[PDB]
Amino acid sequence: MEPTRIATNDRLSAAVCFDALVFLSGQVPGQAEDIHGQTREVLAKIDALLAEAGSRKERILSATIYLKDIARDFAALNEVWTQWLPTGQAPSRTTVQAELARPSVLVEITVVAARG
Amino acid sequence: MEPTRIATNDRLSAAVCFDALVFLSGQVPGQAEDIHGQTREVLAKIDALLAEAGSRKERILSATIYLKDIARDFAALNEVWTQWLPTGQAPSRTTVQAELARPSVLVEITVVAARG
Amino acid sequence: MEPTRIATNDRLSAAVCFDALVFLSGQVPGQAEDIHGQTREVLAKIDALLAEAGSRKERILSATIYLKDIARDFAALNEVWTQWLPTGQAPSRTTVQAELARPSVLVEITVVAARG
Repeated sequence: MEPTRIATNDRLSAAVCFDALVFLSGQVPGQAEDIHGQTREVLAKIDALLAEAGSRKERILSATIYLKDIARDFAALNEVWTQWLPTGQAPSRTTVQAELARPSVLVEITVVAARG
Repeated sequence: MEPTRIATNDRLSAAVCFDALVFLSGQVPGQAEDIHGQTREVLAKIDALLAEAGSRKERILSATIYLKDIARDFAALNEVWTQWLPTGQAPSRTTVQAELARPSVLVEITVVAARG
Repeated sequence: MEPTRIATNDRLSAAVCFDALVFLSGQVPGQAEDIHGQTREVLAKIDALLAEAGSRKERILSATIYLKDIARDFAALNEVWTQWLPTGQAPSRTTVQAELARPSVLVEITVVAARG
């Protein structure tokens, strides 16, 4: 009946759960400066949040992927993304260009998933 | 079983409800020209639509926030956003740069929420 | 209990279904080079995926519409979109500017819908 929250601050909660759905905040990279490293860090953050929320990679429903420079970084994004995904179990996805809150951020990914 | 709609025109419905979920159209500002005023107006429009749809601020699940100029306006957006939110009950959120349908629009916010 | 998938490749599934919800990957045009033709092709692809997933146009819940050039193409997008929609049954929607994965792609649309 009530949404529950994980890692709440004044602006956002890292995850919000409602019934069988998990809504994740857009995840941004860690300390990597390169597109490959940043995508790894974003996806690692998503996997931990899925775990915390009672979900898993195999239960992702949708991912919107934002790239600062889609022409430059789409191939690198796809390389890391396809290796990270569980085989044969890819989610719905949309990949578009958008600047993120800091100019050094090259990639940000927003996930909705199903509770297990 | 059926989705229901609020404020339907030829292009969109301001809100679409399905079971316990409320999907809002991206809300744009009123008459304000400044980022603070425009964010206030967007958020006021969202709160009325939540009320109409049987939801409330405390039941927002996700918000995607689009800023015309994220470097310039992120801090002002966060100031108004954090004051508008119910304390300790922030939703999942993603903030990215995108031009909106009119060049004078600085901010647009798309919300999904839970029916009460 | 389990999400099911339609048209899965190494990067994405064209549709992911979970309970009464259908999540579509962002759909891109076919061979058209013009905005009118491309929007027709995107929307035709969405309608087939809705059919495959047990949904229909009348059960769309949300659409995010991405335009490469929102100032240039918003009016053409709206013309094709409003004619494609079932009368009086428009979904929630958000339209923003974003470059897509290829520079020749002018429009991409991401839909969530309700199973019938």
